[PDB]
Amino acid sequence: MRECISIHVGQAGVQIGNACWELYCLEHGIQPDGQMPSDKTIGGGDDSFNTFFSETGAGKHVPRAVFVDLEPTVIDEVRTGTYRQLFHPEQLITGKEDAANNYARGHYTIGKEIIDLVLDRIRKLADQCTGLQGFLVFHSFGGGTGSGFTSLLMERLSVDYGKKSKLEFSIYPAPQVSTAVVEPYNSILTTHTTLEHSDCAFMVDNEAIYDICRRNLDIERPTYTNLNRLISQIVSSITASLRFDGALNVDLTEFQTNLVPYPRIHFPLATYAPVISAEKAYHEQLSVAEITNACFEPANQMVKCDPRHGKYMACCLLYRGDVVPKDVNAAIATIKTKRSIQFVDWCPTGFKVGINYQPPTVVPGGDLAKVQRAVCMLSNTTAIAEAWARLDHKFDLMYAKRAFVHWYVGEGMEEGEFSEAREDMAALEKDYEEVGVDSV
Amino acid sequence: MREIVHIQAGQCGNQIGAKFWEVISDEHGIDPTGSYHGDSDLQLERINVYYNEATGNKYVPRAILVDLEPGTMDSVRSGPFGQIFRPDNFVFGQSGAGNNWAKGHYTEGAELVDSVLDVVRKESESCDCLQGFQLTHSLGGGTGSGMGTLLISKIREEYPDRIMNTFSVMPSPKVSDTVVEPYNATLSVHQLVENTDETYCIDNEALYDICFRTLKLTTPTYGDLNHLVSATMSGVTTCLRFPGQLNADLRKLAVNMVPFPRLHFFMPGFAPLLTVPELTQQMFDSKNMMAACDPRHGRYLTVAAIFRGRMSMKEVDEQMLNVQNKNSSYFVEWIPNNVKTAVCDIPPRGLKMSATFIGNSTAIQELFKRISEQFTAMFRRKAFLHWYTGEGMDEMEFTEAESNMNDLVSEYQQYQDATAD
Amino acid sequence: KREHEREVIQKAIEENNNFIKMAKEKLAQKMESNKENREAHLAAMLERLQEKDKHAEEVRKNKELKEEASR
Ligand SMILES: Nc1nc2c(ncn2[C@@H]2O[C@H](COP(=O)(O)OP(=O)(O)OP(=O)(O)O)[C@@H](O)[C@H]2O)c(=O)[nH]1
Ligand SMILES: *[C@]12O[C@@]3(C)CC[C@H](OC(=O)[C@@H]1[C@H]1[C@@H]4[C@H]5[C@H](O)[C@@H](C)[C@H](O)[C@@H]5C=C(C)[C@@H]4C[C@H]13)[C@H]2C
Ligand SMILES: Nc1nc2c(ncn2[C@@H]2O[C@H](COP(=O)(O)OP(=O)(O)O)[C@@H](O)[C@H]2O)c(=O)[nH]1
Ligand SMILES: [Ca+2]
Ligand SMILES: [Mg+2]
Ligand SMILES: [Mg+2]
Repeated sequence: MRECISIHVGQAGVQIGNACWELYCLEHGIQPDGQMPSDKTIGGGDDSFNTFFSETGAGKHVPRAVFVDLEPTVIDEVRTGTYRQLFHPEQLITGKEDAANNYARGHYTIGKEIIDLVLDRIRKLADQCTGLQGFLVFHSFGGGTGSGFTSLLMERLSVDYGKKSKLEFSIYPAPQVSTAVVEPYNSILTTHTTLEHSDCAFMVDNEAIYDICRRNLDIERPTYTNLNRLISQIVSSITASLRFDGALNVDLTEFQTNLVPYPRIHFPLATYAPVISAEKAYHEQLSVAEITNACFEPANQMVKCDPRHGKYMACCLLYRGDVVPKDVNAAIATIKTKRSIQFVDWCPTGFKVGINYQPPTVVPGGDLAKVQRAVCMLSNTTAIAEAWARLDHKFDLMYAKRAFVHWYVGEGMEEGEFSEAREDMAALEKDYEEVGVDSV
Repeated sequence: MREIVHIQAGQCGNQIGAKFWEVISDEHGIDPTGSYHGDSDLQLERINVYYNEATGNKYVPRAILVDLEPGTMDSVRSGPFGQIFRPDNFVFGQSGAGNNWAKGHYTEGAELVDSVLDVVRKESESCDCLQGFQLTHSLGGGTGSGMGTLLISKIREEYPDRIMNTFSVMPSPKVSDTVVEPYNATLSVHQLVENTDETYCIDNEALYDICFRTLKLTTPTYGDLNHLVSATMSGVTTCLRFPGQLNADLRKLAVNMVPFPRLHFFMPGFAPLLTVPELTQQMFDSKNMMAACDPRHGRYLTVAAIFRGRMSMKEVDEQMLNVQNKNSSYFVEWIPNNVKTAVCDIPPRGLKMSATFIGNSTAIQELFKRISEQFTAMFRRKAFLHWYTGEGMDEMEFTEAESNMNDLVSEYQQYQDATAD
Repeated sequence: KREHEREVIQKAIEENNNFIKMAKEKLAQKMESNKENREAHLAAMLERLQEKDKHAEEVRKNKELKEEASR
């Protein structure tokens, strides 16, 4: 019951999936061969961690996950890597030719050749669920597969699973590690196409994560490995309510109730703390008050934007580790006085708190220090629209000259799809303005 | 594997092609007998891009050698890496092209093209996932220019959804005194604008000037010029041949470099000809360009930069930012983030560090304006036209070629002058 | 009240089914439009290439006449 299926699409989605599932295994005590000595019910059960892992009669704990990519080389590393025994071969799906950073090839030319097989593989995971809750979809905005194939898959999932909830973790592009000039095109195309098919999407700005690694972990030139280990801690914080249980645990769907006031306004801003190196953590124990204060430092946000210049429609605090309500309440009171969080006038101003007592975990050989307590803030702020505005501006500069558009038209797309997507983004930006205006 | 099929046509094409295979064979640890004798697994990671794997652990360049006379290929076969090429991939005629684009494209070349296609088909049919083709040739001769562009059109008919990439050697009076080179070059460019996805403009004018001015060679030889060409070709194919994130195959390269289908003529560059700041500054200096064009006479649509060797990635990132910021006027503002940078740990032979530059600059119009000026100077007096009409050509085809190349110049100027506001 | 309760749940069923139906139809129209557009572009490319081959025939037929007619 309450199973969740994860779908990792394209290089970014797959490599972030690698990091997440490795971290889940460490959190739950699951070995690389899938054995979990602590689980005394063999071949099944309804424990919290069973939302993310099925079980075989031989005691293997198998991620409820599909990895899909239109070329083989990234998923091939999963097939030969440390956690290869974790997955059945059928969960790792690859084509031979990728989308060449082209939404049109991911959604149409190449993607259409593998979509039926992917849905078939997803259906086999669903059929093993007694109460499937929904999907978690990991992908880049910028790649041809992450953009085009994800939108195709999300459309097909709406048809095949109705209004079953679909959540996204979406990698927003940054020039420091981007690989295509057309990533603004792919980003707008997929955001337009997926908007009505996604219930909630957590954008991760690669530049925000890059800056955090540089500034907080003293990493000179962060790699995807550096970025993905930090991303997995945020993902783990968000999903920990699904995988563990406890008295103070609050289900992600309960936060979602507060986070999504209108169907299109479904893009929470995540902020995570503490991100500190072993060298700095050695001296200092970071208290509940300290990590809570850090949640309101813009430098710790997963998306670059200024919430001080916007209005809040929700604020959720997801704590994990050595944390008790008394300290949270005190920390929040201090922040209410010294910070002037401004809410829109139509929603309550309380902060919604959950606590998972399971302590945070780190992967061996990483840069993050192991800490006794951590927190992920999820806020619904009008400021997140600033991320759309930066993308829309880059889209506009190129599209005015129709630069690179022939690559999409050559694959069967029409200019009408670009303007339709951009108009949808203009309406979304307008939506975020409207919800921030005071009532009558 | 994403295989590339290599074709080299004519004297220049086979000469440049042979050196290319010598250089990258050395880089991948392949010896003249086809056996691997390297030290790093990175050398074999993507070896299938350019080599077939035969029994006995033999690596055979996926390469086809075309020419209408036997001479050049005979010396290739007895060259350094002659025995490495597949004997059956040599396709040569006898009549020769006589430096006549019409003979290469319409007559002698047309009688041989079917034989070449048979070899292309056999190489492509055993490809796991064919990327496309790369052609080496000159534009000033007869076989490489005329038959080379014919091969492109015929291949495109059978592989219309594959990338076509050429290394095209532009003629200069400083290297060859053959008078009808501007005719052959203009007729060839007429084809390249329509039927290739990306063309590296290897300009003998720039190669001579580099050797004479910079390297101080009073009398540069084709060997000297080809040293520059092979080092450049190695550089611009590094991202295709080694594991990496950026421009790792022909199609992603084109998607990053070609904002409008006709503007696909690249200005390559190489440094050095040493610190990371100096390497980047050199890389953007006109003296280091393999096309005789000054980038400060135009604006960059897109740029690819490849650094090779052990160096600070942080410093490369800072210096590439610094160069763009201080030269912002020369990068079109309506293509954000149009300069992409890749780093390869493996340096080229004989250097601790190197940089290779691929620019899509509107200043490439200077190259075409030079060819056009020489073309019209001969065409205004209908000089030497009988060599071409004698093959069946009508002078209207010359007018259309001239016109199409003039339109290309106007097109590069349109986007040079375009503004964001 | 019972009849209203029935109308609420059948309204929810109707809306979900119309959402599924509309997504299915839009996707079919998109995939067929794209398929037709790409096929047309490939056809135009080959037709131009075929025009070149026709022109090649006229060229060789022009040399044939020049040579035999004059000699
Ligand atoms: N955070 C993070 N970002 C990544 C990673 N890999 C790629 N990206 C980003 O994703 C975007 C490129 O998309 P990819 O996921 O690599 O492309 P793809 O989905 O495989 O699509 P195609 O390769 O075009 O078929 C760029 O913005 C990259 O910076 C990763 O491992 N972690
Ligand atoms: C090649 O080109 C030159 C321009 C420099 C860059 C690269 O490194 C080289 O080693 C090589 C050089 C060659 C000269 C050698 O230094 C020397 C033995 C002799 O003068 C060689 C002759 C040349 C034409 C090359 C000039 C250097 C290479 C791409
Ligand atoms: N850089 C360089 N240019 C060459 C070489 N061989 C020929 N060329 C140039 O190619 C043009 C002549 O074309 P060529 O290849 O000889 O005619 P083809 O054999 O009929 O294709 C002239 O502009 C020459 O300068 C070479 O090895 N290197
Ligand atoms: Ca169990
Ligand atoms: Mg990919
Ligand atoms: Mg010659």
